[PDB]
Amino acid sequence: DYFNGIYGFATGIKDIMGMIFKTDTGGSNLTLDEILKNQNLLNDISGKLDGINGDLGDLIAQGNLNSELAKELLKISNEQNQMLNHVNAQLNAINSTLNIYLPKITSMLNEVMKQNHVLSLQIEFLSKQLQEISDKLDLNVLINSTLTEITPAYQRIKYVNEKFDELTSTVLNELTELAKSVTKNDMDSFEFYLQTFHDVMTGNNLFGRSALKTASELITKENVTTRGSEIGKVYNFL
Amino acid sequence: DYFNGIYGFATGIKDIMGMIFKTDTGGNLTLDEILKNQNLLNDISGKLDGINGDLGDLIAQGNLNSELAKELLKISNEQNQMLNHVNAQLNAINSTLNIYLPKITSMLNEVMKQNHVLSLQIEFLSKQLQEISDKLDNVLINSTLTEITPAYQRIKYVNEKFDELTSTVEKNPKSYQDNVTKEVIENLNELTELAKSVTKNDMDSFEFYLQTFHDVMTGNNLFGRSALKTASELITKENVTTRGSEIGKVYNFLIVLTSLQAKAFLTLTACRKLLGLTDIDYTQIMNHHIDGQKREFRINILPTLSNNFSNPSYSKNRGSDIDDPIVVLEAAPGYALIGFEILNDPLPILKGYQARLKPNYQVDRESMSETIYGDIHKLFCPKQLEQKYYIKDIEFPEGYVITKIVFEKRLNQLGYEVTANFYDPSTGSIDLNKVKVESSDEYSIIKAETDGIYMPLGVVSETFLTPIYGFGLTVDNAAITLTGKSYLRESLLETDLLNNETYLIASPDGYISSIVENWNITSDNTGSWRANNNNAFVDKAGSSSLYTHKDGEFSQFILKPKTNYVIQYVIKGRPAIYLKNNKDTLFEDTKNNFSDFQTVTKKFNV
Amino acid sequence: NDISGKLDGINGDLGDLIAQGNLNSELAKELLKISNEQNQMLNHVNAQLNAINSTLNIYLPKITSMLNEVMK
Repeated sequence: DYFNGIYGFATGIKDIMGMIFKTDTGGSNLTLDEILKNQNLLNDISGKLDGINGDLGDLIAQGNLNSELAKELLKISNEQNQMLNHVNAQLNAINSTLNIYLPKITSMLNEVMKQNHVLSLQIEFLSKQLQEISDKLDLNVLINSTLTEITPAYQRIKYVNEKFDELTSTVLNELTELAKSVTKNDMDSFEFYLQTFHDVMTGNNLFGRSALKTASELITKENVTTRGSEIGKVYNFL
Repeated sequence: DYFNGIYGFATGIKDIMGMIFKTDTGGNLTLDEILKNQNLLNDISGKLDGINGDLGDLIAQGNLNSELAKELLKISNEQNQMLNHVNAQLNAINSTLNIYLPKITSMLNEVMKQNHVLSLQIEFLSKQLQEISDKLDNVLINSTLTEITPAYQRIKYVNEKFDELTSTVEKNPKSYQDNVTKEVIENLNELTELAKSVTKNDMDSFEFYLQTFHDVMTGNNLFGRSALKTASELITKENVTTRGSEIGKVYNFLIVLTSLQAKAFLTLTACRKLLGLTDIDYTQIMNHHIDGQKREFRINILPTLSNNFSNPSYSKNRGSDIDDPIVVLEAAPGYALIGFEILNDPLPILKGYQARLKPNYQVDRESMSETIYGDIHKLFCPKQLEQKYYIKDIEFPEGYVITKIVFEKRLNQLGYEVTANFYDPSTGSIDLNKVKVESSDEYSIIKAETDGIYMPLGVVSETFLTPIYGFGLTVDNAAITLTGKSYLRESLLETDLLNNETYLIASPDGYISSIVENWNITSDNTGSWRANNNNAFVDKAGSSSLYTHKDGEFSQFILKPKTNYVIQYVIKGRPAIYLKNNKDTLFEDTKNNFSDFQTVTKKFNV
Repeated sequence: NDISGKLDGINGDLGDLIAQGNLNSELAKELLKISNEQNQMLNHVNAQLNAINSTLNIYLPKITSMLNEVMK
C-alpha cells in the first residue's frame, strides 16, 4: 500500500484519540476507583442493614409483647426499611452505571486495538529496513552519551506501548493496573518519560545535543553500506 | 522593566516560602477521602442517627422484658458501629471542605500569583539562552553532564508540573462543596499525589536530586569540576557567536540554574504544607546553596571571562563608492550609550540605544530612548572600489562611559572618533566637563566583490544593557566587526554578587518606543486610541490586542514632512491599516491574511 | 487483649443494668451514651486485635511453611 508519512501516522492516531474522547460511558461525576470503592461501601451497609432489619423483624413477629410498644418497634422497622430502600437506590445506580461502562469500554478498547493494527502495518516495512543498518554497524563518546541519555525513556515507552497492545488483544485488572501506573502523578511519571524523550529528540537538554543530530552522525559514518541515501536512512529513524 | 538579580529572585522565593510557612492547616487526613460522597454519607448518617435515636429512647424508657432489652441493645450496637464508621468518613470530608480547603486554596492561590511575578522577571532568558544552544556543538565536560542531567531533568519536570497544577486547581473553596466536578477534584488529587512523591523519603528523593544539583554546581564532586566551570568552557570556545560577552552568557547560565533550585525549594515547601508534615524552613539552606554558586562564579570563573561583545551575525550588502557619509551617535547631556543593533529588514539600518545611568553602571529604565540611522550600507560597504578601514581598539580608563561615536567615510576611507565622559558609580552622575576623546596609520582594506561585503548584523550590546568603556572596528572573509567593552563585571560585583539591590535591563529584542501613543495594548483602556462602535474592542489574547469586526475601527491622531518612517505592527487575521490625510493615503496595508500573529515591517515617506 | 478483656466486661455489666429497666429515663439515656463511647473504643480495639490474631493464627502458619519450602 502507500505509506502516508509522519503527518499521516500522527493524524491516524489523533483520529483514534478523538474516537476514545467521544465514547460516552456512564457520565458519573466520579472516577472508576470512586465507583468500585462506593460500590463496596454501599454493598456492605446494605448487607448489614438487611441482617439488622432481619433480627428486628423476627423480634416483632415473636409477638407476646405490648400493643403500644409493638407499634413503636414497627415505626422503627419502617424507618429501617426506608433506609435500606434508599441505600439500595444508590447501589442500583452504581451497579447500572458499571453495567453501562464496561460494555462502552470493552468495545472502545477493541476498536482501538483494530485501528492501531492498521497504523502499525503502514510502518511494519521499516523494522526490517532499520535492522539492515544495525547489522552493518561497528564508536564516539557523543554517540554513547545520547544512548545513556535516551534508553531510560525509550525502554519504558516501548514497554508500556507493547504491554498495552498485548493486554487489549486479550479482553481487565492487568489493564486497569497498567492504566493506574501510566496516569499516576509522581516525579517519575509516564508523562515525565514522554516529555524527556522529546527534550532529548530536539536537544532542549542544557547542552543542546539532539539525538537526531547524534543518530545522523552514526548513519553518515561512511562505513554504512546499506540501501538508500543518508536522507532516507535518517528519515527512517525519524 | 527591571530584572532584580539572583538576590532579587531568591528573596522573592523566601517571601513566598514565609507566606506558606505561616499558613495554618490545624487538624487528620489521608487525602484519599471521596469528597463527592459528602451528600451520600450525610444522608445515611442523618437516617441511621434518628433510628438509633428512637430505638435508644425505647430502651431507656424501661417497661421492657430483660431478654428483649438485650436483643434491642445488640441491634443498637450493630447500628452504632455502622453510624460511627460512616461519621468517620463524613467528618474527614467535612473538615477537608471546611478547615483545610479554605486555608489551602488561598495559600496555593497566593503562591501561583507571587510565582507568576517571579517567572516574568526571568522570562527574557529562556529565549536568550536558547540563542546559545542553537549555536553549540573533555572528560571533565562529559563528567558534569552525566553528574547533572538526572537531577536537572527531575527538578525541571517537578517544578513545571507543580506550577501547571497550582495555577489550575480551583481556588474558590465554595466550588469544592456540594456540586464539585470530576475536573475540580482531579486537579486537587493530581496535586496531592505529586506532593506525596516530592516529599517521600527514599533513595530517589527530590531533596537528594536538589542536593546533588548544588554539589555539581560548585564542584563538590570528587574531581572538583563545577558545572559553572564547564559551562564557562563551552561558551568561551564558541566558533560562531551570540549577543553579549562571555560574562553575560555565563551569568545568564548562572541565573537559570539558581532560579531552578530556588523554585525547587519553594515547590518542596509547598508540597510539605499540602501533606501537613512538620514545617522545614528551607530558606537558610536555599540561600547558603545559591550563595555558594555566586561565590564560585565570582571567585573562580568570572575573572577569566571577557567583557567584549560583538555583532553576532553578518550580512552581504553593497554600499556607495561615491558617498562621503557622516553618522553620529550622540547621547544627550545626562545620558550614556548603552548599545546598538544593525538590521536590514526595512533597509540597512543602525539603531542606537541611549539612557541615563543609575549607580554601578546600571541603567534608568524610564529614561531610555532609541534612534534609527538609515543606509548604513553606504557607510560600512563600498560597491566597486576598495574601501580602507582605519582600525584602532579605542579604550578609556575605568569610570569613563562612551557618550558619542562618530563615523566618517571620505573617498572610501572609513574612520571613527569616540568621546567618553567621567561617571561616578556611587551617585551615577556623568561629569560633562571631564571628557576624553580618541580616534583612528594602521588600517585594513577590503576589495569590493560584485556580490557585496559582509557588514555587521544583529544586536551589538551586553546581555544586560550596560554603559561601555571600549569600542573598535575589526576587519577580516571580507567581514567587518563592531566590538565594545561592557561594565557588566563592575556592575555585578557591587550589586548582585554582594546581595545588594540590582537593577538590570535585558537587551531588547526589537523596538522599545513608537511615535504612536499606547502602541502596546495591555488593559481595556486604549488611551489615545479611540473606538467608534461596539464592533471595535480589546481582545485578551494573553497579551491583549485591538479587535475589529464588520465596520469597527480604531483611530489615533498624529510626523515631519518629506521624511522616511518605519511602520511595524504585529497582526492576525485580515486587517486594513491606513495612514490617511482625509484626502491622500500616505500608507495602506490590506490584502494581508494570517492564521496567527506575525510582525510586518515596512517603510513609508510632501 | 487486656484492654479488650476489661472494656468488654464493663460494657457487659453496664449493658445488663440498662436492660434490667427500673431506671430513671433521663439517666438511662446518659448511661447509653456512655455505652456507645465505650463500645466505639472496644470496637476500634477489637479491630486491631482481630488483625493481630488472624496474622498469628491463619496467615503466619500458611506463610512460614510456604517460605520454608521455597527456601528448601
